[PDB]
Amino acid sequence: MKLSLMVAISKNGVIGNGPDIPWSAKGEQLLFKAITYNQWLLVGRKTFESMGALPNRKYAVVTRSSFTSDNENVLIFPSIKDALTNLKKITDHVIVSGGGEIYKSLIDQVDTLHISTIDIEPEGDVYFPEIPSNFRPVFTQDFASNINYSYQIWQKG
Amino acid sequence: MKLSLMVAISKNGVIGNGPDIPWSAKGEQLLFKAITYNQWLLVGRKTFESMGALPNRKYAVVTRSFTSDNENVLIFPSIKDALTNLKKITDHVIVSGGGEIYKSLIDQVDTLHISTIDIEPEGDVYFPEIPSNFRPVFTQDFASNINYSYQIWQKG
Ligand SMILES: NC(=O)c1ccc[n+]([C@@H]2O[C@H](COP(=O)([O-])OP(=O)(O)OC[C@H]3O[C@@H](n4cnc5c(N)ncnc54)[C@H](OP(=O)(O)O)[C@@H]3O)[C@@H](O)[C@H]2O)c1
Ligand SMILES: NC(=O)c1ccc[n+]([C@@H]2O[C@H](COP(=O)([O-])OP(=O)(O)OC[C@H]3O[C@@H](n4cnc5c(N)ncnc54)[C@H](OP(=O)(O)O)[C@@H]3O)[C@@H](O)[C@H]2O)c1
Ligand SMILES: CCc1nc(N)nc(N)c1C#C[C@H](C)c1cc(-c2ccc(C(N)=O)cc2)ccc1Cl
Ligand SMILES: CCc1nc(N)nc(N)c1C#C[C@H](C)c1cc(-c2ccc(C(N)=O)cc2)ccc1Cl
Ligand SMILES: [Ca+2]
Repeated sequence: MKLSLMVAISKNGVIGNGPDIPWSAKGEQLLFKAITYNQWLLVGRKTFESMGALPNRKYAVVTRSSFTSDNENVLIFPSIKDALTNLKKITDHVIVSGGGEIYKSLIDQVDTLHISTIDIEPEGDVYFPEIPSNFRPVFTQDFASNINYSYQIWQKG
Repeated sequence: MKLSLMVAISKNGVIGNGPDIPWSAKGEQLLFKAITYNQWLLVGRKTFESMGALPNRKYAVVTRSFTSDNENVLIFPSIKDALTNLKKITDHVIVSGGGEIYKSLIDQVDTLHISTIDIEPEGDVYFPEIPSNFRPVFTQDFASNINYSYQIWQKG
């Protein structure tokens, strides 16, 4: 099973401010929608609650509490180990989709990074982890918008 | 200025049937929307007539005849003139079809965005051979009503 990771990181490293993404870069959300269409997303419970079960995605959510959801496209796991064990029986690809805790847990395990660098320095208290030295960018594209952003794909090895 | 190219190719090589793309692969259009957002698109006149001036894109349309009063659409008399003028205002253009424009520009583009669509349709518009100096650098498969696979190639 392949693990991808997709995130939008502002220029000071902030990805979140409490429950919010502290910016709106019009058009960048299209990248996220396109890459996650009909994919399995691995998300922390906090991010899952902020995003909801958007249509045409499948969600593996990790929680330490009794969190539940009766949506048939949502599977809830009590650990990341259990999530990954179960996911590899049912899919060949999972996209790690946040938030800070889940990114920090799994950054050393993922194969492909989708990073949109957002041209803003917002307030916030959630940051992206350091990127292991063995990742290299293989694709870059710049976008002008209300907040500019640059989309880069990194490959491991 | 860098040139990209974006296309969806069916399993038997068809990209069009007259003025239409002969499939509807739910989800694949999201890739096209995402990569072209606020970009300059170079398109042939026939493709521009089939797609129209969709919001949040800028169009360089080539014709030997045809006009548009849309402020986001530029009409050029040649691909050469389109490229000469685009380099004055942007560092990136996306070649977005159709068959004639792909054939004329494939040897000049730096990055390919190719979605392979799992259907074998009828049609009469095709895509050129990928030049041998291109290498795939990213691939992802999608299951949908018609499956599709997305691949980015870089010129080396
Ligand atoms: N691209 C972006 O910019 C982007 C992408 C995603 C989200 N975000 C932001 O990131 C923030 C949320 O990130 P976050 O770090 O605070 O929380 P998070 O990673 O989304 O979720 C944290 C929660 O997941 C559960 N969890 C974490 N590790 C676990 C483990 N090993 N086993 C079992 N459960 C585990 C716990 O849920 P329980 O509390 O239920 O036990 C934890 O409280 C938001 O601001 C959000 O907007 C930004
Ligand atoms: N991803 C996909 O599957 C995809 C993407 C886009 C398009 N398509 C398909 O491709 C088909 C259209 O392709 P096509 O080859 O027939 O037409 P096209 O490439 O879209 O346009 C051809 C016309 O562009 C003008 N032109 C071509 N070369 C020129 C040059 N060097 N200088 C000035 N003008 C030039 C001419 O316009 P005038 O006749 O006005 O002189 C020509 O008739 C449609 O089926 C469309 O659906 C498929
Ligand atoms: C577009 C932001 C982004 N960009 C990149 N590059 N990577 C990422 N991981 C994310 C993200 C995220 C979290 C998961 C999220 C997403 C959403 C959400 C809701 C609706 C839409 C839509 N199009 O309607 C889009 C996104 C809401 C809250 C959160 Cl917390
Ligand atoms: C999505 C298909 C695709 N995929 C990839 N990978 N590459 C490509 N170049 C294309 C294409 C195309 C031509 C240019 C086109 C596009 C459209 C059109 C109109 C509206 C929307 C929308 N807003 O949903 C989307 C597409 C209509 C006719 C044509 Cl002839
Ligand atoms: Ca020409």
